[PDB]
Amino acid sequence: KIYPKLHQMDMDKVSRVYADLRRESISTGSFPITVRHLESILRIAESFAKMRLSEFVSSYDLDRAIKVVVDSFVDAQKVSVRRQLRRSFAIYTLGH
Amino acid sequence: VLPVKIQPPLLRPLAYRVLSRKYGLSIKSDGLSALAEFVGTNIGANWRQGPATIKFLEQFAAVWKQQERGLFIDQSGVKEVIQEMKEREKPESSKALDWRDYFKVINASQQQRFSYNPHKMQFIFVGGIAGFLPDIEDKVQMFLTRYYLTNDRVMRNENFQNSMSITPIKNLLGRDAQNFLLLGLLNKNFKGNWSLEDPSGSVEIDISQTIPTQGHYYVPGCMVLVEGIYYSVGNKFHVTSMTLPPGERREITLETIGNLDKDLKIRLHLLEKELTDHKFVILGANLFLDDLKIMTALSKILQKLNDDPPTLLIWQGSFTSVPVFASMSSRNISSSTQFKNNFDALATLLSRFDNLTENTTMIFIPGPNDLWGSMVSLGASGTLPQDPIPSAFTKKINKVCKNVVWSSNPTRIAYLSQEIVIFRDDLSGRFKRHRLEFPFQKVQETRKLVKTILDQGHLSPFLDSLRPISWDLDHTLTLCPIPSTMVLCDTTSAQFDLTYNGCKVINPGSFIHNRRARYMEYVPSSKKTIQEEIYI
Amino acid sequence: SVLAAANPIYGRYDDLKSPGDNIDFQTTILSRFDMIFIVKDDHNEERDISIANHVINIHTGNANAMQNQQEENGSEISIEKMKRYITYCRLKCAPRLSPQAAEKLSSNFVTIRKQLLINELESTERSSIPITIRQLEAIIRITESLAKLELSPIAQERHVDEAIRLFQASTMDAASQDPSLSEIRRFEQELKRRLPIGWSTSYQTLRREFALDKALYALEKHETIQLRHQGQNIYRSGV
Amino acid sequence: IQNDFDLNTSWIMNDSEFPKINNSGVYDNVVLDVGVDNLTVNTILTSALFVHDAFSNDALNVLRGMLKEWWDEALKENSTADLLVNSLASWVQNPNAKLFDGLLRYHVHNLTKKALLQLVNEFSALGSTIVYADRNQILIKTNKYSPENCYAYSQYMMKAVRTNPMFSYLDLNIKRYWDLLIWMDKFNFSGLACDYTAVSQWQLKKFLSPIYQPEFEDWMMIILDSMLKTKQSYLKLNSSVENSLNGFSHLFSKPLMKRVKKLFKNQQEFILDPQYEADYVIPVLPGSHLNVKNPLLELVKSLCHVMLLSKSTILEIRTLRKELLKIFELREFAKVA
Repeated sequence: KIYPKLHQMDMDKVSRVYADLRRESISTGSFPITVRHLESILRIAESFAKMRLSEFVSSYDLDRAIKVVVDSFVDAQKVSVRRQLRRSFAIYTLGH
Repeated sequence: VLPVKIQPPLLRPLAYRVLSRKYGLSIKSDGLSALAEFVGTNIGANWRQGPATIKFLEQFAAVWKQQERGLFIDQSGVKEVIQEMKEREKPESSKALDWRDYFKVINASQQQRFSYNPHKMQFIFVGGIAGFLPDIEDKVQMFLTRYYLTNDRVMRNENFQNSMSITPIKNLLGRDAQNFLLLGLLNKNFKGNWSLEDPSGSVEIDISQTIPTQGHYYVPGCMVLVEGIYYSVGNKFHVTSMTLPPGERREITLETIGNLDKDLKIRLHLLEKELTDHKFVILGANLFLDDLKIMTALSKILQKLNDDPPTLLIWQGSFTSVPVFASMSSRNISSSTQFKNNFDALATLLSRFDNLTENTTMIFIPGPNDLWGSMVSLGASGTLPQDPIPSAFTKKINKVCKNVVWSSNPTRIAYLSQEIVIFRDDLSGRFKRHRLEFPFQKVQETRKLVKTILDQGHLSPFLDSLRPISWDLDHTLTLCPIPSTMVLCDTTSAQFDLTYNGCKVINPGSFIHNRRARYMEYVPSSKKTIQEEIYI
Repeated sequence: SVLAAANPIYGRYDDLKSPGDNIDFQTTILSRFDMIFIVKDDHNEERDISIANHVINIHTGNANAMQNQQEENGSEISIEKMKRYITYCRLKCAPRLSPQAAEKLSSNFVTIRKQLLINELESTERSSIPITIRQLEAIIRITESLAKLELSPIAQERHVDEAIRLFQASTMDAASQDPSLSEIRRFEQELKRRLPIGWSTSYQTLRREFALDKALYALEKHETIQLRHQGQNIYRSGV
Repeated sequence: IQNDFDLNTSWIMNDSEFPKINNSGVYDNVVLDVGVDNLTVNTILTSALFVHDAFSNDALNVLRGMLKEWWDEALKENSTADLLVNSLASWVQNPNAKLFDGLLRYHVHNLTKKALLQLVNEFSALGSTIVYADRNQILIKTNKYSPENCYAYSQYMMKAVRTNPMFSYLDLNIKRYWDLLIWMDKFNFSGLACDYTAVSQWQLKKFLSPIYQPEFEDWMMIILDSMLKTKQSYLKLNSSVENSLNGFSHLFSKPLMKRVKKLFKNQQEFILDPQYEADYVIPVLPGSHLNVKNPLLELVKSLCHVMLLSKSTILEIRTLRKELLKIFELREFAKVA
């Protein structure tokens, strides 16, 4: 009975996150970052909006999805580059 | 002839009755008002203007061929054309035809874009601060258009005269030892061996044991007609005889292009006979104003011309002794302002002659050491379609005279039905330097130069790495119509006057050969030239 | 017509491995296909931003407006209209090549096979992507389809040029993928020591010094040299 | 052959752009404003220590020998010798010279480029990163935190540079000492200069509306003072991933946010009303290429950028920028922001 919509959002933040994810995937990484991982952010944001029974995806529900995706990407990297990757991606998870 | 003012409302019925019903022309309110003004001025009581309107509409339909006659430009144009046809018949005007309305000079930046549709068509193509910057596709097609023009010339001349066909270079691949006749652009491969470039591809050529036509200059970038046997063992074309494409007469090109109206042709033909006594004076090359001796000699030349001023006084390039460039100095070296001082000094020696500088168009042609072109090239042969001398340096010279034109280096003259092309360039030196040797007097060399230029059909048949050319302004160098008169100015070639394939080629040479200020005189009516050497 | 989508072994293309190792299809099956596209993930930031901004617009309802506006503008065709047009073209026009078109097709097939032969000779191993007479018929069919969509009864040289471009962009691109070594190392060392870091040398001179000289292209990849004057000048870019 | 166009000759003629190494950030360490001199002369002198694009080696050797002679002469008392060394440095690139050669000038330019690159590498090996190098001056980030421990280290660095034969004739003098430096470009920098003088040369200020130019100038001084206070506190406590500056924004974050809110309300009141358009006007400068719709937003963008210059405090300044942009109801990653 819930189908949240992505009307209010900052597509620039998601685009920047996806570009950074791909750039760090090609160099010093092995997790494949395709467009599927761009759509995963939107799908996870919609699931988070479903949890609050909301009919519109809020900014918090998008920042949380971005944090989930970047965390899953970072934690699967080798321990040598994990600190650098976390430092690089910290600017998107500001607030938590 | 009685003046009267007639309002558009009363003229509107009859006006439409003829313009719209008889022929189908829509008249706007402003155009109707302008036509009413014209009728009221050139006739009174506005009753017997029916023939005037009929002539207007028939001329409009014969030439303009559109609707909405009331544009303030169509009406004015048709009225003017009626004026000249009435004048040649010998109202608004009953005077004699003036050549000034039929004399014009075309700059390299104001010609018509003519790109040839590869199958059979010569199309017409015709925006801001950087609106003059050519596009990349212009550079891509710069040589393709030239090849297509040369290929059309060959398909018109060679087969009807000599009947081997032209096989595109891409067709030589599977063939093992057959004989082919290729039309390609001679050039040097990046691997360092000669080759021919064609729109379909390229092939390396074995130039050993080749018999070339001795009456031509062969240089990289010129399009040649090689003949030989292809070999697939090493993918080489063993050329046997290679020659430049045959030239074409101008009249032949005119019927193919089909560009003139009949009345304009008749008027131009009439003033050709009427204007028998017109003299064109072509000055020498390298008018080094910085030199005091040349300055004094120019004074005597101008004094001699002052007695009988000619129609056009053409000034050749390199007006200053040293190339102009940004000079770091605190003196009056100031290569910019020193050019201004030289032109001001020219104004003093030129304004002194009242009889001269009057009823005499003064065309100036830039050279290798002129402003805005010598800044980067430092006096070398840089970009070919040179922009005219900047107007910032011509204040006094233009103020002194009343008809002075600053034109491009490859400029065009439209004095009559004939076209005159002026070109200042050291073609002989480059041709001799870059002519390739075959492992297998002076008049002969001049004939070789003229034949090479005309057979190539291009002002500079050179590679882009030897004479950079503005990509869009390449038609200004193509001799597609082969103009009747060409001023092939030069400084490294002996003065000559030769005719070839219906084209008259004249080279005034250097201004000072040994001790004389040589200059040339041209009479368009008699098509006869004469040099006037004056001792220093 | 068979439109088949596949996946090279190891998922990614893995261009480090040989082109024949990525593709597990036999030569026989690969020869049937007229165009064999090998797409790759560029990982280009400027393109990634564009793709992301397009996909987000797809998700946030903007597609249902933008596509409709484009279709009503006349720059697109609805499915129900393109289907009818395709049926009409297939049942109305069957173009046949003009002789000038046939000459171009033959002279291009010869070039393509020569390129494949030299690549095979250099690699000393049969190319995984084959070029055969069936591919000449493939170019013929592409030309005829290009003419067919315009309902032109005869296929001019425009269609031949575009069909050749399509084949070069798909099958020649698939076949041109590349992974002696001592010669390459010697050439790199000698040109690094001889040719200075900031100057340039012409390529005929390097030929005199001496082959295919793929080392220069490899160095161009590493951005240590740069061919600038239409390939006639080799300039050490600064590495 | 010199009178006709040649692609290689044309390229070597119209190519004089000098590479610049510029690193932007906040450098709490002491950085020295080293000003190089006699690079071209030293370069031709030490250049001793197939290619169609290169000048003749023998002519260059002749030039080197002659320059060596004049050099040694001027070293001993020789007036004309030094006059001529400086003049040669200046003539090589003079077309009016009666022996000027484009190939020679290009060769000298490449030698100078490579000598400067080698000097940068030498300074890096000595233990000091480079933040600027433009053939006339070089700025080195000495790792010595304490401004007192600067003179001996600097003199050791200059002597070590002079030890190398390649830079023996290269004379270097330190012009200024920066205790603190906020470096963006040559024309956009600020900091403490010698540790007591302070300079605010920000060309970004010229592109703000005249009402907000004093605001930017004042807030730059505030930011610099806060950075200085934080560095002093860190040094007192103790005596890049993380440097002395880690909470300098906390000193002025709240006053800045309140001031921005007040300025936004004032703008909303007076943005459209006349008699105030003389203040809310974007200046026209030769480099102007940006259309500005919210001059206050441009001011806060400039302040947030100069604060984001520091690598260590990226996160705490991004949070401040997000809070500032919340006032304009702008997203943190918006294109306009």
